[PDB]
Amino acid sequence: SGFRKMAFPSGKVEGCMVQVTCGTTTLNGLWLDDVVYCPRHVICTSEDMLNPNYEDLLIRKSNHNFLVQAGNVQLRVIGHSMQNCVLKLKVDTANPKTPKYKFVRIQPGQTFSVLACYNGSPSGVYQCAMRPNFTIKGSFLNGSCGSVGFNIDCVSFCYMHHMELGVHAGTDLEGNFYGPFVDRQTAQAAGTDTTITVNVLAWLYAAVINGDRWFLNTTLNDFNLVAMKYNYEPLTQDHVDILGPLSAQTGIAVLDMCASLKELLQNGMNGRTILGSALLEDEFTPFDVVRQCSGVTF
Amino acid sequence: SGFRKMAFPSGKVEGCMVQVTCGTTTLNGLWLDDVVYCPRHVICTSENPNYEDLLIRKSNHNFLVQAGNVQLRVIGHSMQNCVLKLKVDTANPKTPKYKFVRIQPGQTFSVLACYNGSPSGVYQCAMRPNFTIKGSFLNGSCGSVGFNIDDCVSFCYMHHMELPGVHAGTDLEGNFYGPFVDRQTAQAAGTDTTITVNVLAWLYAAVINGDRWFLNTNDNLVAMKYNYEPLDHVDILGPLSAQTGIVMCALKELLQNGRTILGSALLEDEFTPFDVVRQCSGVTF
Ligand SMILES: *C(=O)c1ncc(Br)cc1OCc1cc(Br)ccc1Cl
Ligand SMILES: *C(=O)c1ncc(Br)cc1OCc1cc(Br)ccc1Cl
Repeated sequence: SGFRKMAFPSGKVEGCMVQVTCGTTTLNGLWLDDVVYCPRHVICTSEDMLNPNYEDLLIRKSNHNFLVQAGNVQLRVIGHSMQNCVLKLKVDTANPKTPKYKFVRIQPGQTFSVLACYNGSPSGVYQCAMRPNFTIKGSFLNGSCGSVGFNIDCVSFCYMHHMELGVHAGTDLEGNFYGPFVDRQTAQAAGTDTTITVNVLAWLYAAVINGDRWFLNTTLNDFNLVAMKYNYEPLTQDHVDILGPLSAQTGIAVLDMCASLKELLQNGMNGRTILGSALLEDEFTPFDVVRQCSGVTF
Repeated sequence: SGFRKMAFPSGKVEGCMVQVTCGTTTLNGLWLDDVVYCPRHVICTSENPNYEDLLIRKSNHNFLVQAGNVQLRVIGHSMQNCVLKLKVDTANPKTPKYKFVRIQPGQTFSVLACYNGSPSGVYQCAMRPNFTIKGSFLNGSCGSVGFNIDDCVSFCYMHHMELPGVHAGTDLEGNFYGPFVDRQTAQAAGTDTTITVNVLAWLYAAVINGDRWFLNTNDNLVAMKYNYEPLDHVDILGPLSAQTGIVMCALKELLQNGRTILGSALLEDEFTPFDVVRQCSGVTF
């Protein structure tokens, strides 16, 4: 019973979070095996961030300029290299707490948990979606850079935080930004954002599963005309296929739930609520809904 | 910036979760030092328990405790209120510094939702004024715990039962929160009001993050009509008043008139003043 925005348990990620200092600049880094990953802007001074020349700033750095602490212990750095927008510090000890892990680039509309960190120490954990425009609506203060996002006994790291634009932007663990962003203190346009349609649909399924059925009353090509109108992502057959399991478990056909949603979009909610929300929620994937509704564990 | 319902990091609790089996009943237990804690209804079959009689028919070896692959050896069992305490022959080497704490209504904690001794997820809950919680709890989640962290984990909640709707449980001494008992009967939770001091803390969080529009001066008279907990609550809200230069209750206009605040089309009451400050200033653990 109940339905909650639920983060993954964070223990395996917590044992990977270290502090990285370079100059006055300090942020979080991710220690897996003998490599520490962090945003390359750890090397920028106050004046550098407006237009940093990362190649030329890194040239002025030596291994011993990088202070890496994993708790009270200090790691010694035996090599440094830049891969796109992430710095990779080789250190002489492999992390004993390294989990089984992969590095993944998620697709827009996919969700992950963020372990917000400061000075290499965890502060909290929360579930996020990658917006269609490759920003994320998170909770990130000064110093949170290098906090990571992930999905789970194997941790798939998908996101490292790099900058607050009120929305947030960063990279995969190969240092490639999500979206058009660059790592410089400039104004940068995020796209026109849209609602993640397949996720709203999944969340309506969760609603029906938990007893909220008041909204239950089209064609794919026709629903998409409505979706386009309300700045919703178009629905593809791939999305319909991924909604399969929930359609079977609940016994409502996906194009039927789509007619329900069209009505919600064209008519609003009349001050009613769905799963305790007065807006349509789009930060649950069809996997998340299934995960939670069936209690899968890690 | 930004503002999210944030759960505490769960690692220190994950190392404490175990599977407890009695008969053909399995749920979650909490292994700290040489003691495993779980709901005493682990000893109940499917067929109004007399727990003392049921426990009397149970011996130490009828309780199977697993920590991952390791199986612990029970060497003692007492019942304190509604918790079973199984003394095991092994202290948990992953026991964190910890306290047992009984929270007050309107306070918040993190739930590490678990099935068969294994972590499913973590989320932030508020103890509702009527001593239920609105969580996400399936059959099997019993024994999952609620907690706050300060290197010290304060356990405040053990899950005992899904009501028709919401959730109920105990403190780690086995005393239920609220008027509930560990029996499968219809049990009423009283009317549940809104946590006024929490909604105010959330409005400060909103102002800190730039949501300004809702700013427009006993007159509690309105709170009573809209079923809000009566507004000492000012003293707790002090530091937010000092940070923003704003005690705001004139929320009155919100209640009577009804756009979004911090991305919600509802007034939110599951952030305590402490939560807002922790989050808006980067408290770590
Ligand atoms: C970002 O989270 C962050 N935290 C701490 C510190 Br010392 C710096 C930092 O980044 C600042 C930043 C990065 C970028 Br790519 C663009 C603008 C800014 Cl202000
Ligand atoms: C509750 O979360 C739970 N999970 C798994 C199992 Br095997 C049993 C269980 O409790 C069932 C229960 C407890 C109570 Br105090 C009242 C009614 C019910 Cl159904």
